[PDB]
Amino acid sequence: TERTLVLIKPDGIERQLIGEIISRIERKGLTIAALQLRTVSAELASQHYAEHEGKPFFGSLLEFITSGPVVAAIVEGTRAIAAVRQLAGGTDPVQAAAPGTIRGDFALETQFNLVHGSDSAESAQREIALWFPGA
Amino acid sequence: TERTLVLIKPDGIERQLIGEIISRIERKGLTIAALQLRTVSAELASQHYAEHEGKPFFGSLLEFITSGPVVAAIVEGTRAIAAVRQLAGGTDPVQAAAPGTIRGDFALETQFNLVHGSDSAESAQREIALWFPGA
Amino acid sequence: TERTLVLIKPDGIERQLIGEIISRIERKGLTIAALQLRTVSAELASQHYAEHEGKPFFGSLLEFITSGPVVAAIVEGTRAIAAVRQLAGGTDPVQAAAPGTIRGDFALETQFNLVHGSDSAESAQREIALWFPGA
Amino acid sequence: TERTLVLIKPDGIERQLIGEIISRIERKGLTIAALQLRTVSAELASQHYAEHEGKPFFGSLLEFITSGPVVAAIVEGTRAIAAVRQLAGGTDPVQAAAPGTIRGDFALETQFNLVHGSDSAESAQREIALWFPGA
Amino acid sequence: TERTLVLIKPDGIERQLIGEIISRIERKGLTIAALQLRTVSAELASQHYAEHEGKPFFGSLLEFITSGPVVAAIVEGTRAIAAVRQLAGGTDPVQAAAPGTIRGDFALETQFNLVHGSDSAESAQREIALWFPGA
Amino acid sequence: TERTLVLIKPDGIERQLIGEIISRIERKGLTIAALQLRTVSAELASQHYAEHEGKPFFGSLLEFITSGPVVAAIVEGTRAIAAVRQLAGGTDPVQAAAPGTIRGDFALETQFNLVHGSDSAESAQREIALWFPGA
Repeated sequence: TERTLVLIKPDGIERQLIGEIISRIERKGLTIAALQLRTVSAELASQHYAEHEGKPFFGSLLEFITSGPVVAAIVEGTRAIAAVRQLAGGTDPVQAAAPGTIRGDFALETQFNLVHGSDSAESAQREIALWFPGA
Repeated sequence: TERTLVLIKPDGIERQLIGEIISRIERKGLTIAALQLRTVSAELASQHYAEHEGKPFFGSLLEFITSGPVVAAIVEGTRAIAAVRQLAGGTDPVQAAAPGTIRGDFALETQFNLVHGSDSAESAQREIALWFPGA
Repeated sequence: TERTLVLIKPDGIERQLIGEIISRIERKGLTIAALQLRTVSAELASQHYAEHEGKPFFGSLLEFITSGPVVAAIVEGTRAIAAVRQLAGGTDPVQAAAPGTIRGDFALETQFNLVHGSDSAESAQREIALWFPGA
Repeated sequence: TERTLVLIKPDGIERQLIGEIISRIERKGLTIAALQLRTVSAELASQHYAEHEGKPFFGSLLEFITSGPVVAAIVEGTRAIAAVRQLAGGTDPVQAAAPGTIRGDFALETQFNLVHGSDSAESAQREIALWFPGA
Repeated sequence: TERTLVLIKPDGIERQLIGEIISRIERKGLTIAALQLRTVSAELASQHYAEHEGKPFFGSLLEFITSGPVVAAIVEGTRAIAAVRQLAGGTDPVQAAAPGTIRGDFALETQFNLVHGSDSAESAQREIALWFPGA
Repeated sequence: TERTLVLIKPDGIERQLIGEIISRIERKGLTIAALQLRTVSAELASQHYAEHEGKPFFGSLLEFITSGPVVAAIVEGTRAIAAVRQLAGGTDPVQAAAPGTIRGDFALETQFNLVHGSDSAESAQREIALWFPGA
């Protein structure tokens, strides 16, 4: 049983999709090991998006993730990392995400694609340690 | 922000899927700018299906779109044309439409595939013109 | 086979509950005989809310029903008038509407209780005539 | 605009109803101000259920609420206290809770009735301070 | 742990509500001990509706219950008899059944109220023995 | 108008997805011609899984389909065989099944992928005769 980090971004909260997103994870057979609504500091924001520090959008990216509260959660279970990714759908909600996925059913633009899931085992360890220090 | 035309065909109405189809459009983040239940003219049917006046089945086509009432609507929003197409699914409900789409979840045959969405920025204007002249 | 008038007020549209509300009517076994999204003129507002002409909130009632578009529909079927009322729930969404009804599941205040259904056969005949002249 | 405490008990978590319960609160128009999955210390459960300090069952009560993790949340909005109670339904899921409520749709016994909502303004203050010290 | 008999009448099957009705029983926490789609003989119909043999609507009752197939099931669990009744709702789908119940959400007339649940323990034993001999 | 066999395996029953799975078949436009909850004997299991007689997993594959009750059904309708397959999704619920399918939305491992549909016309005849002798 692996673990992955799931973030419900500000747009997901503003559109009242917290329960919907969690339900999909629960009915998939995965378990919620940690769940917390909280604000994000620039420090945490910077460290989460470290890999895009040079990129032009980095600026706006940090501004968004700090504009409102987010829901962070540790999802645990068999094939959890890949399962959450399958559930979420590709980055572009119209051209990459299939209908039936979170982004495919509810999103229109890449900027506001509601949720985040760790893209790999290596990535999951880093993200979980970062958001849930000591766990 | 674009606009597209959405038609809920007679089969969609007969199967009581009006609300279901609209809900999917609403939860996707798109807005309903125009909505109307109405009968279709033989005059209007031929103009909407003009690109088939030569083909064989043209007769049965006007017979079906006119056999009962339809719901016409103008869907508006970011990437609306492509989003509605994504939501509806491919023409063949079993071989082309993915599960999770309107056709994939509810239809069996191509003849009765419930809904219609403008295929492009070009036909959207044409179509929105015939069904909603002035808007 | 009676008929009743159903209005999805501006708050219902703003909250994207058009499909949800219609689905509930459809799954109840009733049929949508007429459906139209449209703006409300001050004249129509005044005639629809006639019985409240002399009341403190009459001016607010008119201003709300005119602040945005509404969806008007003619619902038809066995016990339609009483059925739509059952589906909608009492006026006060928290103290009168039971969970499971439209107001019970989605509303908080009486001012913004999303929908309207004719309260009687006499009232239905009057409202149908008023919103769908000739129908 | 009031605040109330909502607890999703161990049985609610074990049955994978976290998202379902939250969705109902969100669609009702209420907002989640605080959300956290956590274990309950017997020390905290004795203070939360301090009402039954003497009563017989009190022992097994702390054993159950302490047997697994719970989800605590601060629900905020107009008539929030009464709204959450309406949504949850009466204590006895079969004889008091109406269908359409959380207990009415998912529970069978009073012991395992899934959720908790503060019953009043004063009860809410006490509970929120207890579960979310300093807030 | 009691048992009760549940019948999904022909109208329930014709309207494609088999899964919906069963889902509600499952999510309530009850278990399906027996499930079978089958036709109803005039003999069995007479025995099932014995209570009404001297009435005017008796013939119509036998004719309807034998007009199509039905789904019979043995539902088992805590307070099963009362729970299934709660779930189904009163006999008159508009005046007695509350929204949120099977009849309240989907039915219009008493004649076609979709489902049946034994009204008591005495009745449960009789009906189960009748539909499921040797169970 | 073809026919196919559908099996809801023990894991599907244990997770209370009977109604959900059937609803998806019903809303797709297919009809349930036969439905039965029953236990499976080693004989039937061996006959059914005959294809994998000498494979390393054949042993446990018989132990599972025999560990609990299953729901067998004959689904009938246009393109029924391919439609049920589309609905169910690929064998691997995470890597092959698309979100929106039964396996995609609810399963994690191939061992416990909830349902079975005949993969071909030839296969359907054999399976139906086997599970529903004389029909």
